[PDB]
Amino acid sequence: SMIKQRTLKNIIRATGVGLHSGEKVYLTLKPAPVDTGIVFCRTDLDPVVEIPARAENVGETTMSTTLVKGDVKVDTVEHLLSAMAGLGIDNAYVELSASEVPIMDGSAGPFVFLIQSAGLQEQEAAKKFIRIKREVSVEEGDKRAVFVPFDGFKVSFEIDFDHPVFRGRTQQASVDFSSTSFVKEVSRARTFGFMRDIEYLRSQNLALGGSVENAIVVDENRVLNEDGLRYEDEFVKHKILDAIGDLYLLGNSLIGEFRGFKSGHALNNQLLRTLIADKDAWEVVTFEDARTAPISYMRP
Ligand SMILES: C[C@@H](O)[C@H](NC(=O)c1ccc(C#Cc2ccc(CN3CCOCC3)cc2)cc1)C(=O)NO
Ligand SMILES: [Ca+2]
Ligand SMILES: [Cl-]
Ligand SMILES: [Zn+2]
Repeated sequence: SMIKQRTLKNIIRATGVGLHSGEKVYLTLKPAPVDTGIVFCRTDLDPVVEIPARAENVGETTMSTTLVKGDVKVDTVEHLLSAMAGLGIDNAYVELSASEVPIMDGSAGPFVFLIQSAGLQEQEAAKKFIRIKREVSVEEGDKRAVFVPFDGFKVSFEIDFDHPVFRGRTQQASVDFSSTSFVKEVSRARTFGFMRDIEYLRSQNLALGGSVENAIVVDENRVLNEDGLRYEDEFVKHKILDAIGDLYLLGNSLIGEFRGFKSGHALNNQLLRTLIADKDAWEVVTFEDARTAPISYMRP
């Protein structure tokens, strides 16, 4: 059988708060037709504003990835999109009653569980992949983000925090999803912030919804969360989760390899824009036989 596009098999509902705005928000995920892509919808507005989750609609990348259309924004899309990418969802409507996606527990875990509880639905159209044909690299300062050709999907990231909790730890990780499960090894990795910054962030209307229930809080010499970490390398694994979500703004699953060095949402988006512009470096492919494809997906 061909690798088919996927949507949701049932409507999903969740309530939460935006990490940065602190606003209560109702999230509804709905099935969508073939070739829709992932589309965010601000249903608190009338008429609604619908914003496709595509690189061309990224309008801001400070702290989190933000989609913009007209005067309207949808903040912090990366963790939800990481779950969508991790589960291979092509088409979905994402309804929000406020401007920011709920942070949940700070990871993609709750979204992944809500989606897999609803189930996925294959659709009668070939799933389209973007295959990297040539290396594409962007840099700014000491930050770097690269796409290289690779027969599969692989993401590597390196952080370099000048901080006592990070020095001497695993600050580089590589995940090849032919041998590593997105669900078990990436999806549960939570976002993190530094205690030293919280008052300043709040003074800028940032991290207003943050709590130890949705973020790892790193103090000057210790992790504050009394219940501990989920992974010894949870920090760099969360950066990989972020990269997977930002990369899904291409609108299709990737066949290739990503390597990031201190690359945040801004440089991730610049990599996507450079790749899209360099049309010699990529192609759209489909698979008439899932058995011969370089990527495989779980049953729906
Ligand atoms: C990883 C990045 O790349 C990015 N995350 C961020 O920028 C980011 C994340 C989280 C936060 C936060 C927070 C916060 C936590 C708790 C409290 C209240 N507590 C009261 C009791 O004592 C302790 C404090 C207040 C605020 C701030 C910033 C990302 O994940 N992007 O996707
Ligand atoms: Ca921002
Ligand atoms: Cl950046
Ligand atoms: Zn994140």
